Amino acid sequence: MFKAVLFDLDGVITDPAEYHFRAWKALAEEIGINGVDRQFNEQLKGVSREDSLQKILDLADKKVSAEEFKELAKRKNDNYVKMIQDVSPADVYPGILQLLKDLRSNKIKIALASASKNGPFLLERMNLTGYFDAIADPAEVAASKPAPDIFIAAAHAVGVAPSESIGLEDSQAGIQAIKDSGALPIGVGRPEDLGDDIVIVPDTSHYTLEFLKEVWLQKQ
Ligand SMILES: [Mg+2]
Repeated sequence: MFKAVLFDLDGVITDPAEYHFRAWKALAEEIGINGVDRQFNEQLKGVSREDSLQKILDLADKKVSAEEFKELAKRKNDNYVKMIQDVSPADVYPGILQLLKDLRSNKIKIALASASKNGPFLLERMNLTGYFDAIADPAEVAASKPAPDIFIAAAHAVGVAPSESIGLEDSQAGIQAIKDSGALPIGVGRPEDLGDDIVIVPDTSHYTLEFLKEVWLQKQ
């Protein structure tokens, strides 16, 4: 039996998309650039902040100095942080509150393995703090996804080996990270996106304790 479960934040527990959208819309209104609408945002999924901005600049063939580029990206981060004040328990994906409760109930360790500098705060905002046993520090990490680094850390943080854990992810860099760390991955999202050799669910509503158990045993 598995002894821990390692969660990414974005894509698994909550959908940050709307909040990154409001942050980028605010920025583009404020520097007079047309085109940053929902459909345009969609093609920023798991795209670097710096890469994100260049795309936005490109919408107007805009050229800025190196100092202005970094100043503008910070200002977006600031808007993002004003925005997430509105995050709440309604933001929690489906099946996740019940799972965390079933995981705590059966004494199975629960850890966050996310790259977000706002992890602890977001969880507090979502009333999920009591359920978490540890939170991997993204600053202490050497390399990022698809590195196995963040996941090893989370696992050791709750006192288990990666080989004793199931990892949950929506991105394939994440899947790869979980694959290389030793944990058993179970992704969520479309197969076309994530790969052949892992177990996948259409959405988080499928992440139940009963089901994680079945898989874990099937894999053994
Ligand atoms: Mg993710």
